[PDB]
Amino acid sequence: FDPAEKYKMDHRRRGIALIFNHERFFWHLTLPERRGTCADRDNLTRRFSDLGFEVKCFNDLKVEELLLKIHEVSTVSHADADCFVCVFLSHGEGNHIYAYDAKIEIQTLTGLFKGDKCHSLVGKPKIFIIQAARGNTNITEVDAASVYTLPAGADFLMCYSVAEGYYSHRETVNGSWYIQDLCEMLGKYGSSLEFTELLTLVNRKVSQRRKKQVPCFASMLTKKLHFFPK
Amino acid sequence: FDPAEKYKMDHRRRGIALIFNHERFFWHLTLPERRGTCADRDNLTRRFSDLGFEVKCFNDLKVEELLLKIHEVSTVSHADADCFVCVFLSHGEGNHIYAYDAKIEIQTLTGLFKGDKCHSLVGKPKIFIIQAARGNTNITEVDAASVYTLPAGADFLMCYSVAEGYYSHRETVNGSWYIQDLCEMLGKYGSSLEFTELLTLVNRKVSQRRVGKKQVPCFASMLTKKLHFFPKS
Repeated sequence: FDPAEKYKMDHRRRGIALIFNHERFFWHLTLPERRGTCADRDNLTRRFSDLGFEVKCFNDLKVEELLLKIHEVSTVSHADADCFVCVFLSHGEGNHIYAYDAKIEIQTLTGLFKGDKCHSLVGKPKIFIIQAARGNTNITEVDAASVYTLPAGADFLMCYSVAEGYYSHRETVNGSWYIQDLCEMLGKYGSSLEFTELLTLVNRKVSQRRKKQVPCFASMLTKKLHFFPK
Repeated sequence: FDPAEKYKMDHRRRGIALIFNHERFFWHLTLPERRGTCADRDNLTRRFSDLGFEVKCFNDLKVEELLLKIHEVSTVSHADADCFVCVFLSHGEGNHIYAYDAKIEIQTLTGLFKGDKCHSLVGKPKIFIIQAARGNTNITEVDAASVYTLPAGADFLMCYSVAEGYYSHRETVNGSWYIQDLCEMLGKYGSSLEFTELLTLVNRKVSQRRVGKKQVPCFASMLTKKLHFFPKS
């Protein structure tokens, strides 16, 4: 037994980074447009590519398209990948996020990646980053925390933009406070720091911008996680 | 801005470690006793004293008694302490935990320590540790997970014995797997390693015991600096 063990991160590829960007919604869903969410999308895809990830963005899928896509990635072989990143940029409530047209419960999504129905990912980090609250040239919009900040399973790392009782801020040009600080830290420390250290650094950054916003992460990781180049 | 900034842990005292131990309950509650919770209580209490905490254990308090104690603490000054620690060992459902006689919402207890109601702690780590799940020689009991693993506010670290979809194990003589292991890591590394680093080691040790269903622990961190318990001695 060794206190400094790391996840094996020397497979051939680093892995897929899925990004579900949601800016607009069915009309009858009566949800606000999330202006500035593109800032985030592109930001993250820059930051994640730099780390070696194959980034795949999807904007405004309806539930069925979204379900089809995430099942399509959960059945390919992740045998020669390091880990798996998945990102949601939407509105949400309780334990649902919104596609363009309806809500899906998060656990049906993350569930596709437990050891059960994805053997190639066992023993590997699975990172879910949720930027999802409840609403509602550069302006600062404020949504209320609403998505319950909970986990998902062995070797998962749930990353929440804002916890219960706080508020998530989003600038209409620059993007979400939390995605900005996350990307800025990935910019500087992605390649050196242990991923959760980095996440505590984002905790300090966001909570220091002047209704506080205070992020949160839930870790069920069994090892230290670095993204050393390659 | 420093990436290796730590919490200031050089105060006069390390702080207080509350422990609420619940072994039995009022009988019109129809809850199993928690045989073994005593080793848990006693194990935690050795280790947290070794780290310099003033441990304070209470057994089987009632809702009214429990609220008293805990307000009592939230109000005494903490300006000369590093951090605060709370442990709950008991039964729980949802975002509720059980005293002797009735459940309590977990957030009236934690929210008692948010900046606005306890400024002596603002800026300092607040750690809550929760062994709580739903209950049915050295027999080994198996509870289903029930308490919502969710955080509180700034500078809080929430620690859960078990996360949704898994089961908490308790050995009648030995104690809870979760505590058993956490105490072992605190033993070997508590004074060296960073606490979340140590927490993730327990995640590994725990998710690797068998006997036919898994236990997987969970911590939710809203800490903003690194957290160490370097010896003061």
